[PDB]
Amino acid sequence: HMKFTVEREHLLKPLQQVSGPLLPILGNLLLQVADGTLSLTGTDLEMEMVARVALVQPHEPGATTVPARKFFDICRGLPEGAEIAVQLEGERMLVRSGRSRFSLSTLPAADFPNLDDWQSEVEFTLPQATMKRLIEATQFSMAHQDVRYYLNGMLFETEGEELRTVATDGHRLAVCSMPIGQSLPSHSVIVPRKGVIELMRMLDNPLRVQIGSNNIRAHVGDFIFTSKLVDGRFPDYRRVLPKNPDKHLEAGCDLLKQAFARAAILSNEKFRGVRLYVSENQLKITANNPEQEEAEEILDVTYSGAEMEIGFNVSYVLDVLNALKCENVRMMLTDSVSSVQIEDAASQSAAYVVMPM
Amino acid sequence: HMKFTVEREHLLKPLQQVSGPLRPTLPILGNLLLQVADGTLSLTGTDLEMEMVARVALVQPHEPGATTVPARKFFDICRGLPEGAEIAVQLEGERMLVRSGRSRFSLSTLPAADFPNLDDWQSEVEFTLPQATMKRLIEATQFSMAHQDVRYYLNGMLFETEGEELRTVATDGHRLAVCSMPIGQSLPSHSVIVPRKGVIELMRMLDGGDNPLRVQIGSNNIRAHVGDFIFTSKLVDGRFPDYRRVLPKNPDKHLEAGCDLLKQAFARAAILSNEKFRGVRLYVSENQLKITANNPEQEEAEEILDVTYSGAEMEIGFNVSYVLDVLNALKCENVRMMLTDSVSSVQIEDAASQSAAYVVMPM
Amino acid sequence: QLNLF
Amino acid sequence: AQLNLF
Repeated sequence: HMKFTVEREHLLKPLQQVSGPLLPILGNLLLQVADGTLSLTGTDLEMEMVARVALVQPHEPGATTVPARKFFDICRGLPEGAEIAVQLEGERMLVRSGRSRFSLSTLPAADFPNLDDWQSEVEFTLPQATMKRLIEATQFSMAHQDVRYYLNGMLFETEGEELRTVATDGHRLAVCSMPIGQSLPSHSVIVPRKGVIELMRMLDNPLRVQIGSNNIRAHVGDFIFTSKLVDGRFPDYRRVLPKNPDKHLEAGCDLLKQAFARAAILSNEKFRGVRLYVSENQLKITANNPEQEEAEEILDVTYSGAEMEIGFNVSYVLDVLNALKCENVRMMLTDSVSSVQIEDAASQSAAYVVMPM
Repeated sequence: HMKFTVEREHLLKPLQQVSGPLRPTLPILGNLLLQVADGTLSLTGTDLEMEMVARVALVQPHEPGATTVPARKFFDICRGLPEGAEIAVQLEGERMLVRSGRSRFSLSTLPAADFPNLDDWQSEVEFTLPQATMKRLIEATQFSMAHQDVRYYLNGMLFETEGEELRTVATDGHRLAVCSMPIGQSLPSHSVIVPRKGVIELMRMLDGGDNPLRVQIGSNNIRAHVGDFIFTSKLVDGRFPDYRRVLPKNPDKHLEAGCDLLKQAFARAAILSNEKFRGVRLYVSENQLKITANNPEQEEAEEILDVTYSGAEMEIGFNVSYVLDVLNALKCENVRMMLTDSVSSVQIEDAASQSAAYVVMPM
Repeated sequence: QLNLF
Repeated sequence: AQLNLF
């Protein structure tokens, strides 16, 4: 029955990737030798990650499941360049290399959880860098463990020739759109928070994406990731974007980040409120706490609108600025009770909307 | 009232060092004591058990006085400021105003008179030694300290001066580490126990450069000076175990093997040992070591290694973590196992050096 | 901290 | 399982 012999460095990166998503069967990896190929699959029932390793040595077809973390740690603990020999034998898999011998327990491959067949309704390819940019630009705005399950995920929207990602936790929002070269149908789904984290780590140049009505799949090199989609209806970003900001402020991304990072130190540990005074070519950031401590930062910026005060959760601001790895930032204000739009001054690819305190 | 103006890079390293003992409980303990006197700023942090004092020469106009300020806020402020920033401090009200460029901060204070004070004590033993020696002595044994044993005395490290050697010992009852190093001076016989936190802060004051370490040890305290930094700790009360007496009485069986090969053998076997108990089994035979491990899952691993051994055959079990710990600490090429029988402890050493011995008890 | 909508 | 010294 199942047998293969492979170099350790052939297995390390795949075993690692498919272990990402991790009942006892769920702690196991499905192993499948077929057609001169080993397949490794890991699953949490919501999503699954499949890796393929070409087998250039004698092998025999078959399948079993083995504990993921013990199998990885064994192959990782083995010396650089080792030949790992695997074979199934009743209720145990045997892994052998030099005078190192291991006997792992198995669970039947028939028992291993399957994600049901589904149909792709939307298909496109795009470079990995673009999938990264889209996820990096908005991931941080996802709600963590909100009862609004539809917020514990990321919207993926295809519109015209653009793929767009949206993320919000109700208090702040991030939207990023990137051009992809093929006219696409209108389609809008929510990928769960975990799937977004997993799909992000498989980027590590073309990714092929397939999207059904309750499923998303990403093919990347020798990896196939698939996830359930989150049920429900995501908020419309067109509708959170400030209606028409009249007041535009420009400043250095780093100088602004650092002013805020310093003010943040003496803001409320709970609420993290800082105050912004905008005036002709100047931003005053202030913070105070229950200790009666206070910080005050004055910056030169480019602004000529009217004067206004506005408060913010400084962490929301720092998050945005940390994600905008750029030179100058654009703050788009309206009034002291309305949200602000923040953008890279040189690029409209990504917008950020943060609600005031 | 206190005033000083200083470059940021003058304050970074000191603020960092004295913030060591700093979860939050008793507000004054989250504060640093600041003292301008005699052209010098002193910064003191404390947890009541230990304290660390840093001195900064003041080359700019200053005025004497003292106050306390939150340590972490004051550090984060100075760390947050740009390179080369001038940091101007003053007092008005019960606050401390810190100013650099157009960045302005107002910190709350607590009176300096309220700041906790480790009582005066007398040095009875004094020596210097290189920082690299203090490091080696701590790194070689730190890991054998007991975690939170009700024998308070095992939750610490023995520091023993004898003849021309400083020695450290550490044990949790099951395993033991002893390291001795020469320091070029004739010393009196003395033994003290430095607490867990004291060993951490002290290992952490070792910047790893040239300044030698000046130690002073008293009846219930210890102090180390390096540069313009001064660490002081209470000692743990009680009587530490005698290492002379744990060391196997006379091992007859000596085994040599590669440190890395033996480590990786055990690390691999460890994967399929009992998660709770972590038992592995050793079978020594002429020039060979078999390591095996099994678990409730009926899984097993087996590693065979070539070694240098010609004694009698024997089986012996070990907590594999204790073994791995020792081997991780012995950053060397070949190891020496010194066995007696299956019910007796083993002594492990670097094969090239007798500076450090390790005794681990069998399962 | 206020919610959108 | 694992004995103390002494």
